[PDB]
Amino acid sequence: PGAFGDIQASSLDATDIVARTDIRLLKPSVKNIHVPYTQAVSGYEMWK
Amino acid sequence: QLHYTVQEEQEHGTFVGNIAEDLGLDITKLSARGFQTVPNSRTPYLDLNLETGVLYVNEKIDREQICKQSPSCVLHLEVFLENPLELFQVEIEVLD
Amino acid sequence: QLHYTVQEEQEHGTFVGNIAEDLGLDITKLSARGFQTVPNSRTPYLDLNLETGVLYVNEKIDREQICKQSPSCVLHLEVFLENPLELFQVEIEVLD
Amino acid sequence: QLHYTVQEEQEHGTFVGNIAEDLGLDITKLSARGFQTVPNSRTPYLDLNLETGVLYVNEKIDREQICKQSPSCVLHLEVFLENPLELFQVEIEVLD
Amino acid sequence: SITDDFTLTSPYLGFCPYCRHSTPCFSPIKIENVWDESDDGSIRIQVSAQFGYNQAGTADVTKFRYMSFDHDHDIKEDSMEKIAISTSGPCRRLGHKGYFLLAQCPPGDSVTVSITSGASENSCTVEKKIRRKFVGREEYLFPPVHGKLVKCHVYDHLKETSAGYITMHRPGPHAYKSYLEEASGEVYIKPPSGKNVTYECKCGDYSTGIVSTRTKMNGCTKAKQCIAYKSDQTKWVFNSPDLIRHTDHSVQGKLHIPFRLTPTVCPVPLAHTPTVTKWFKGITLHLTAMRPTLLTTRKLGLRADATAEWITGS
Amino acid sequence: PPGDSVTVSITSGASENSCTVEKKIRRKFVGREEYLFPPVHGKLVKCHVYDH
Amino acid sequence: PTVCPVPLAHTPTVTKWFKGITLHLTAMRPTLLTTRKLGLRADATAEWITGS
Amino acid sequence: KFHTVIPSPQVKCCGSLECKASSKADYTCRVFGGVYPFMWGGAQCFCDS
Repeated sequence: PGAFGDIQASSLDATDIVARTDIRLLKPSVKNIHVPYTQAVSGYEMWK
Repeated sequence: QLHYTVQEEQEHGTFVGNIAEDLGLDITKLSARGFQTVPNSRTPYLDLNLETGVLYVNEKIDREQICKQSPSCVLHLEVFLENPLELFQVEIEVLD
Repeated sequence: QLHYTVQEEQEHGTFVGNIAEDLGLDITKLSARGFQTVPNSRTPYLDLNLETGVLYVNEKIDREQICKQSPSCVLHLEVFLENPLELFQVEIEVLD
Repeated sequence: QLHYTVQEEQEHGTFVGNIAEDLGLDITKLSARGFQTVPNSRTPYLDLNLETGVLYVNEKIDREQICKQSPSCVLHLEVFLENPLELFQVEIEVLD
Repeated sequence: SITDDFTLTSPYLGFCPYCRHSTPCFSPIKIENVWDESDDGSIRIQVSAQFGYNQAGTADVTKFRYMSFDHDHDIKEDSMEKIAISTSGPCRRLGHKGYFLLAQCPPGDSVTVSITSGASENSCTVEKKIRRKFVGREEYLFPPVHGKLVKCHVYDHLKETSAGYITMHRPGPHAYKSYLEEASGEVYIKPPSGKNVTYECKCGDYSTGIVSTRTKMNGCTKAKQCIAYKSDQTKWVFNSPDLIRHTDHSVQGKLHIPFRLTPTVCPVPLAHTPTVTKWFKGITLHLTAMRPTLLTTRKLGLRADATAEWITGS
Repeated sequence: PPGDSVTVSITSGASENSCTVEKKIRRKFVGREEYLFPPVHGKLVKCHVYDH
Repeated sequence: PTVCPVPLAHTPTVTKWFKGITLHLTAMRPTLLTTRKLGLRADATAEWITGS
Repeated sequence: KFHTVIPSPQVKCCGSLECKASSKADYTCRVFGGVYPFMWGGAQCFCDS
């Protein structure tokens, strides 16, 4: 995660995609309804 | 978050709702948790009752003045407690 | 750059002008140069004819709706070609 | 700073005030100090008289045009002198 | 398949972080995504309402439909003259269809969508970075009038273009507190006039049922022991993280994303020709540039020795 | 919002005026992280504000 | 006095070697980092961090 | 560049749930305790933990 090639596939319209983006889920604090998360930056943008 | 509706032409303290009852936090204990109104709140028209958690009506409601500034005729209000800290929201709407 | 005038109450494709004829770029060759309308253009009311370079009228013209947003009642449109690249401008006005 | 009032419907130069007399700076000397109007001033309606320090009225006063742009119907004007340098302010108001 | 019959879909309402004042609220114009991959500043916006269609689903280009802050939770409509967009100042509206909008905005740090005067006024703001971009090797504020022509990619203004699809599902349950009642240690159920409502309670064993008139739930004593909701909801919604799902969460249709990305041509400026001075094995370039510009050199032998520099001034 | 001056004016009507005064006004935050808006998932700390 | 909500950052990952650690950090706005040693000497640090 | 898709959560009033496994890209799942959640109409379950 965080570098070039964090998501990969053999073609743009394929069905088998692998990735590793370091996603973790947290516990809700305010009680309305939602799901919070945090994630790393995309390596594509960092390479550009 | 919370939603209650008030009728036109009230007479200084009929009834609105029961906050502590709907939120489950129980009576006889909130007198020490620090039950309070937030200073960034508190429309002039309503009043709290820190003991039995009910909502008053302070002065007679006037639709003309109340939503001449916020066209969707609504009213905002918040409360908070301590040990540990919380923050809740309530909205009231004026009918016709 | 270019200037044509359309009358009120048209009936889906009478006539407006002849772009390729006035611009001198000849027929029978523009079918391969890449004759196209620009995506940042194309009012809903008019349509192109990539073969003989004439201007349609798509749906009936309505002065009330058309220049309720641009008081000077006008309409904008562009075209471009390739090998080598060009860029032209056309304006249409609604009369009464 | 200074305050004079002008009546409606004046006829090209009746009278307004006496600036040098009220400010104490004396006659017979200001002709050399450099008595002047400031370029960032000078409404079209009034005129100065560099010799005897009195205020004219140039063209007939029109309340409709004059305070269609500054609702509080007032008029601004400044003067300055040299050796040593000074800067004074005057305001005029249109009555009814 | 991909469909276009909007008589089978409905709008919803979500949870906005920054409502009018500061507080979080429930809003009818929640902002889901923003996209700015174009080359002249345009952006695409997805919201929770449906623009360009009338109260029943048929199409006309002067109206929109939304969900209601009141009593009886139906769909309502109003005219498009009341929609505005802003980041630091007002923006221009370029197209609209379905859940989607297109606009052109100055630089800033936020994006806003608001319903101006009228019943049900609101807004919603979302954090987003928006700056200025240019194409080529020279900077400019405007595209000039004398220059060259290169290739660029922009957003199409038509609405029949496509770039993908989104999925639609069946709507879950939504419980209203108003349908419950309490009278001297007994609990009752109060439907709106002449519609079927479903109840569900536990004060002992489990219990369900559908009713149509005031009914007494025997065994329970408090109000916070049952719930109730109405039971004919054949209208599809979007897979949004602010809703509760049905027991059957399978896909029932697909819908288009308009405003495709196409290639076109763009004009760019040309700099000021430099003067050269010659000495023994070298040169000297006298340059002029009133905005940043680029310079690159390389050697034609076995070694390259590349350079690169952005230059300002003389 | 941020800026460098403060103004008070009587809008249309008889006796229109204003008055401006120099003053520095910037953005401030509480804690050990920067933000534009107060977010929706977080912690709760102590602060001091002006009563309405 | 009142209460205010504040954000929480992204948990870091650690790598271990002989007498040391390495922290891989992520921050899209400025954030703070502080360390000290538990012995007779403190050796305090402090830094505002941006990026990864 | 990637696009993070987050579906609509499911709740079970006073029973219990556990997670399956799927093939999608970077799948992640978690379960949480007693919550009592709220929407515009009010409270949404009938067992309060």
